[PDB]
Amino acid sequence: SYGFQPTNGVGYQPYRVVVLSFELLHAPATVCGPKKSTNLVKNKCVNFN
Amino acid sequence: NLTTRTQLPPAYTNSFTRGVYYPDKVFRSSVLHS
Ligand SMILES: *[C@@H]1O[C@H](CO)[C@@H](O)[C@H](O)[C@H]1NC(C)=O
Repeated sequence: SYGFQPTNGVGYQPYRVVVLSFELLHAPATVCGPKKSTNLVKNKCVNFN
Repeated sequence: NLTTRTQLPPAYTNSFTRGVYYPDKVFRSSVLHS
């Protein structure tokens, strides 16, 4: 058990940790960043994302 | 309960060229990949 007391020092205080794990270069992605979506063009040298 | 359905020693079979899966989800055409 953990004795998390308000009088304890920083070393013995509660600390909440969230570890986010994601894998790139994989199957079709589902969770994506908040970016827009420009229309699609063809037969024209263009940058793509 | 349902123990001892029957009594027989297991047999063995040649798997041949079986059990090969796709290593990754990347399309590859007309290539040899190690
Ligand atoms: C045989 O009977 C029960 C019936 O519910 C079964 O689920 C269970 O696997 C067996 N019980 C034993 C082996 O004690």
